[PDB]
Amino acid sequence: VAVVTGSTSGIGLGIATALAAQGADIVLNGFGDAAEIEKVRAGLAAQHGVKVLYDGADLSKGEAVRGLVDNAVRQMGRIDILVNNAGIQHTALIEDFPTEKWDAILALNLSAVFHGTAAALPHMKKQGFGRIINIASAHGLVASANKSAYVAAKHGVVGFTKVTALETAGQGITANAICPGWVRSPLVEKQISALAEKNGVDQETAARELLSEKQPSLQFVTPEQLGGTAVFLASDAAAQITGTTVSVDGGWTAR
Amino acid sequence: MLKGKVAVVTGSTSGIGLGIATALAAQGADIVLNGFGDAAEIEKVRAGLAAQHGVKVLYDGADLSKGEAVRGLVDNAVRQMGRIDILVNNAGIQHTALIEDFPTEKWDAILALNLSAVFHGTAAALPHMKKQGFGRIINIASAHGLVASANKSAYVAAKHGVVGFTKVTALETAGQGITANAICPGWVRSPLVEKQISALAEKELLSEKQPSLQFVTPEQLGGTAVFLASDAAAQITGTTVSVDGGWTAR
Amino acid sequence: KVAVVTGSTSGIGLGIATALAAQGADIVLNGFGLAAQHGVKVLYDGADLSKGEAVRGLVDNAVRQMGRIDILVNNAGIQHTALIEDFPTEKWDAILALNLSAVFHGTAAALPHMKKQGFGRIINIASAHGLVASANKSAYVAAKHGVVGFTKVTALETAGQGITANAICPGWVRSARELLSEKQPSLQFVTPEQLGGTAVFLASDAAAQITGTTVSVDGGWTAR
Amino acid sequence: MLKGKVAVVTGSTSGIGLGIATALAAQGADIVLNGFGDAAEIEKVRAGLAAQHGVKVLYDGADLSKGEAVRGLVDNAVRQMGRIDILVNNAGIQHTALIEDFPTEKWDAILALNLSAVFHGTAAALPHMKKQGFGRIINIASAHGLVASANKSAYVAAKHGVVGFTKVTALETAGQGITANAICPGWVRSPLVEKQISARELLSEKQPSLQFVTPEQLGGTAVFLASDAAAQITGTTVSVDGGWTAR
Ligand SMILES: NC(=O)c1ccc[n+]([C@@H]2O[C@H](COP(=O)([O-])OP(=O)(O)OC[C@H]3O[C@@H](n4cnc5c(N)ncnc54)[C@H](O)[C@@H]3O)[C@@H](O)[C@H]2O)c1
Ligand SMILES: NC(=O)c1ccc[n+]([C@@H]2O[C@H](COP(=O)([O-])OP(=O)(O)OC[C@H]3O[C@@H](n4cnc5c(N)ncnc54)[C@H](O)[C@@H]3O)[C@@H](O)[C@H]2O)c1
Ligand SMILES: NC(=O)c1ccc[n+]([C@@H]2O[C@H](COP(=O)([O-])OP(=O)(O)OC[C@H]3O[C@@H](n4cnc5c(N)ncnc54)[C@H](O)[C@@H]3O)[C@@H](O)[C@H]2O)c1
Ligand SMILES: [Mg+2]
Ligand SMILES: [Mg+2]
Repeated sequence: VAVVTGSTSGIGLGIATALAAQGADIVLNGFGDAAEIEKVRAGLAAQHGVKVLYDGADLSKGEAVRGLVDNAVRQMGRIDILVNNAGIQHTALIEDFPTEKWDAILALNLSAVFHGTAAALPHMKKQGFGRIINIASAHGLVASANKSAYVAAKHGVVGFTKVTALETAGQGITANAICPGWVRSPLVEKQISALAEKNGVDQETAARELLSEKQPSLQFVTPEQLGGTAVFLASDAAAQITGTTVSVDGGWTAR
Repeated sequence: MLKGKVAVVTGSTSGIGLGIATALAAQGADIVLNGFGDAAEIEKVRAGLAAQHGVKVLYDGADLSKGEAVRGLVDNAVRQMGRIDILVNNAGIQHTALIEDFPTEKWDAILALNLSAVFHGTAAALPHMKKQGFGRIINIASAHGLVASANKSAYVAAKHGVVGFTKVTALETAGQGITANAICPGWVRSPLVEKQISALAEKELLSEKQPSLQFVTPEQLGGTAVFLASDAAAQITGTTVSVDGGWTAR
Repeated sequence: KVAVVTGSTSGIGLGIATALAAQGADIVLNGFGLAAQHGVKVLYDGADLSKGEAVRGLVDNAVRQMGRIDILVNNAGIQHTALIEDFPTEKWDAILALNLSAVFHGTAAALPHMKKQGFGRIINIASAHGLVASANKSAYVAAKHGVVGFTKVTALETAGQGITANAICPGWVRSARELLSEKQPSLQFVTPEQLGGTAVFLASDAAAQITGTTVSVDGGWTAR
Repeated sequence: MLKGKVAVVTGSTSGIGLGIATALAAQGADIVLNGFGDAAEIEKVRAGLAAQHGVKVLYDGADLSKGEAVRGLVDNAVRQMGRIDILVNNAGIQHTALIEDFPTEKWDAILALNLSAVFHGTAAALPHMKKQGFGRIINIASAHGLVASANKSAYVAAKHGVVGFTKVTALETAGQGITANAICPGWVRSPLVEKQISARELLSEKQPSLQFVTPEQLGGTAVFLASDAAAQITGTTVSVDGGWTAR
């Protein structure tokens, strides 16, 4: 049983899918269109021989996050994997950064990770097994201007991830944080557009520029690729891979 | 020297912050103190530094857990001192427990002061520093902003958050005469640590984290802050300066 | 696929050689049964990598005997403990010769073909000592940090050409529990198998965009 | 200040090294310069620093590409100046080229100077510093000791090794009144970079501040590291890169 937050879109959907395909029962979560979401839940459950549940908890609130985990154990019988992926973005200079936006990014991008982890650990320890996979970002290791809340939160996730690993040292549980580079999800398309209109160029020229500025390989990372990474971390080969970061950024953090 | 400059140091009524405010005052910087404790002892410290170093020293008891109070502290510093060259975001609290036993109220509190206050203070200071063409933002993080320790999930997450926030601050101000850096201390024997010293007694703990087996002093951190505030550090920005007796090398 | 695991005669290199076998890759052993147990062309080249010529050779020696080169695993390396002042200049150059220079030679001989093919997976076996240090191991830690940095440059030089380069930084393996207690929080050694799977994973097409980085398999070593 | 202390600065006949030796001299420390160049030009610099700062200044043209010469520089320093409090391993060289087009000659050269010299120089100084109860090894690494660039494999490789070596040096000396740290600078407009400028937009790619780092600033940094306020700063890197590594 694997619970993946914000798994109704982009990266989360990729990791949810890739885990289903490994025989794990999935608990979807996130927003968007209800009809399309049910179509995703049913599809995955019938495309792979596994139980797929949907819990639309709003992770911007601790209780709701812990609630998602307790109810996930109550309806699935157990929780093996917790992929804390749900996240949002907002760009502006520090002095123009709305407090409300700062609060929202910290509550979802960082605090949800704490609440989910805190509710999951008790079940994982008692069962002698556990896999906590936090979706941080290259921005959990380096920074970019105008993304203070995001960079702070992502760095927070990396830090919290390490603590989780140390508290669970050898108990059959491991906590890690994938740190993706650009992934052309809706979260990045909004920026591509912003860049496209900023320099009066077309949607595809801005995409290439935004990509070359940070990504050496000049190629976007994929949810499927990220799913493959999440699956590996879930594997037995990664039994001793804990409290670390795994960068899938095509050279972003190398230079 | 820092004559003619104004430094605001949060949580400077004691510990690390007091050593930093003192070191800066000894360089001729005007100072704005902040923090809690005994009001009489705070006034003695405030008047004492002003007299000993011949600088102007004000006190502002803003409760840093409140965003608007943090921004108010910076703005009133500018209104009363005339400018703000150095912002030292040092105030912070701790709490130990397993992630599962970690009180939510404790999580929110650590984050609000240890991380959010750095944001609020920095946001308030930036506009003034950009206009001034000069600026030095010094965030007191910790070795825990680079590595972790069990039972300190909130603290480590916040500290790491500060490190990241510092890098973003540096990038948004790069080339404008402003730098942003995070000093990351190792063990420093102050009230925040003597409390953990006594705790372990009911059950020389440097061997664990600090390879040199020596404590870092408020004075040494004050000297590091004075260095980052100097002109030789004009191109030192968006980075961490570890003062941890080897903590992070191994 | 064709993978050249150096120092794969024993320990970690063996584990990596083994795992790449199970995935259907033609192993090109090295160092000082599997061909049948896995159904692959397993060769042996005892070329001593402590010589840039031997290394640059061991590579091309596979481009002709295997006809192809897809995966290069620079694993071979030695260790010597001694204070910096008491550290033999002989050993220093030895540790740097193999542990670091061999990677640059092997990599220098591999890239030309990988770029031609349009596919490559350079996997260097560094160490936690490529990110952190320990007293009395100045040559190892230095070389390892060196590998780490070299790995990053190899990645930037091959970014977007279908070739990646990463560094696995293993923690305590087995080639006592008080030794673990001090560096490994999990208190459980890392196995060549796990390293094999990791190397396997890094070779996966899922790690296509994973380049110029390090994968710490240390049971928590670097986390604290 | 640094009155009574002796500081050896490798490759200090010009550029960064000279700026560091000059800042240390200004604090009152006796200086041992090292490097190549014109005999009269070097003497002018040597005699000038000594006269201007009121300290003793020796010049040793030892070739640091040789392990014994490097160790000889240090012993000669202790022989002439009577002690060694500060060692700044700064001499270095550069060569750009693809890993495949990279001359093995250049690879081993860059490694012996940029990396082995730090080792040799440090081994020679430690016995003296441990006996003294005080020491400061200041290695001049680079932003490339933490991150990398294309076509500088040997350079990046060497710098990272220095960074790692610095950490071991610190652990092996922890608590003995000795610290070892590595300054990692970004672009400094000197010959090492002027040869690449030919081969305000060169900064634009790596240095956010769009301003070069100066030898004076690196010297001020070496001075801070040698001060007592830095007694507990050891085994770490100090980046002076205008934001290079922040992003
Ligand atoms: N796209 C990138 O370039 C990229 C790469 C590095 C890391 N990241 C991280 O990847 C993760 C996934 O983002 P993505 O790029 O797939 O974006 P996305 O918008 O496509 O997906 C975000 C998901 O979060 C869910 N979500 C938002 N608010 C929520 C709330 N309050 N409660 C519950 N669910 C909520 C959404 O419904 C959605 O399914 C985020 O944590 C993001 O910061 C993004
Ligand atoms: N003590 C150590 O060993 C150590 C290790 C490295 C990093 N740190 C960091 O150093 C900083 C200083 O801590 P310290 O060790 O001097 O502890 P301390 O408790 O002695 O000092 C904390 C200061 O914060 C002020 N403060 C607390 N809450 C406040 C609020 N809401 N509003 C305004 N002021 C408030 C206090 O009045 C006090 O002056 C903290 O950010 C801490 O996390 C400390
Ligand atoms: N300038 C930069 O942009 C930059 C970037 C960060 C790091 N670095 C590092 O700074 C240090 C100094 O570089 P610089 O820019 O001042 O260059 P430089 O060439 O101006 O100075 C190098 C000095 O080293 C001496 N030297 C060269 N080979 C020697 C040998 N074999 N033995 C003894 N001395 C020798 C020279 O005589 C010269 O005085 C190097 O270690 C370099 O890697 C420089
Ligand atoms: Mg460590
Ligand atoms: Mg970088």
